Amino acid sequence: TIKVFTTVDNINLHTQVVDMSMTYGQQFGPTYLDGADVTKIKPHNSHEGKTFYVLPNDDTLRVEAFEYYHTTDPSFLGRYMSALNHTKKWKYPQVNGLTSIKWADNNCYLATALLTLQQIELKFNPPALQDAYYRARAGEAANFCALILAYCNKTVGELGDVRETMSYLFQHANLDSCKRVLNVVCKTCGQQQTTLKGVEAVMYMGTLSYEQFKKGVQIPCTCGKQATKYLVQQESPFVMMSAPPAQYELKHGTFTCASEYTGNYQCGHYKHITSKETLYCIDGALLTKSSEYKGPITDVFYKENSYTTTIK
Ligand SMILES: COCn1cc(-c2cc(-c3cnn(C(F)F)c3)cc([C@@H](C)NC(=O)c3cc(OCCN(C)C)ccc3C)c2)cn1
Ligand SMILES: [Cl-]
Ligand SMILES: [Cl-]
Ligand SMILES: [Cl-]
Ligand SMILES: [Cl-]
Ligand SMILES: [Zn+2]
Ligand SMILES: [Zn+2]
Ligand SMILES: [Zn+2]
Ligand SMILES: [Zn+2]
Ligand SMILES: [Zn+2]
Repeated sequence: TIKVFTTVDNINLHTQVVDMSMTYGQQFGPTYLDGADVTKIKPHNSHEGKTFYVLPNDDTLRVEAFEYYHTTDPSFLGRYMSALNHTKKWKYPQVNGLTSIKWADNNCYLATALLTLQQIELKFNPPALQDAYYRARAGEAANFCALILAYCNKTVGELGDVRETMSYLFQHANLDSCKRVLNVVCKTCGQQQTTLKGVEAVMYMGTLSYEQFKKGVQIPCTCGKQATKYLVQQESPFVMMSAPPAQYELKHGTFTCASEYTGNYQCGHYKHITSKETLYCIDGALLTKSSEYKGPITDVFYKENSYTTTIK
């Protein structure tokens, strides 16, 4: 008989006694240790006082699991530990003061998302996400990347889209204060004003230029004719302008960071462009400096606080 620790959040810990003759699965159910599944493994002398992750089997563990991860999905813990076993072996080099990822298992889109998150203001609602967010900013980004995969229902090696990944993450962050007021003007129907909140207030698909969104874009109307949609007010710490990959010029100082995508749809590669004192390009562990940039951009991130249009 050996005393061990079981947990669902590595915060609230529970002291259980274990027996050598029975595997961990017979006594606790699905059980993990640093990514390894010890469900089929019998306890060893080394497995003493160590902390084990277990699937929630009682109400205390079920409540603690939601308090930390904000999900009751029974597959979350398994999909999380399955990704963690990969992300712990990845390399996270410091590139231009930012934490990146050495390329492995098509993680280009994860590295681009991780680099973007270090440059925009965001507060995650699940304590698991926020804690790993902080640890990732310090350099230990293995747990954070595994959580991103779990929350996005993506597996290691699967090909991912940065805009879709950011969208999933935004829905797990506090964006209630974020407001976007738009106005569409039709020559026949008239003018109509709509107010967006939360994730819809920080993302737009159609154009890469925040300026063009302020000038107005052509959107078809209910009557069938092309109308003009322009930004009236914007109260958010940032905005994300997305468009299908097209050739675009990035000017130093006019944007925070951007996503470059080359290759065929769903099978291609992602690079990260950020606007420090000069334009930097981060391709995983690689770094190149240039004063100008023209290439296939699909996401552009801009800083914002409060904006009210001057058009009437
Ligand atoms: C030779 O071809 C070149 N080509 C490339 C493109 C192109 C067009 C768009 C786009 C998005 N929106 N639009 C719009 F039409 F709406 C279009 C987006 C991309 C890039 C960013 N993302 C992916 O390619 C991608 C998508 C993924 O999942 C999508 C499925 N979702 C679960 C729904 C998963 C992984 C990756 C890498 C590329 C078009 N032509
Ligand atoms: Cl929730
Ligand atoms: Cl949430
Ligand atoms: Cl900006
Ligand atoms: Cl398409
Ligand atoms: Zn939540
Ligand atoms: Zn691996
Ligand atoms: Zn791997
Ligand atoms: Zn109309
Ligand atoms: Zn790649």
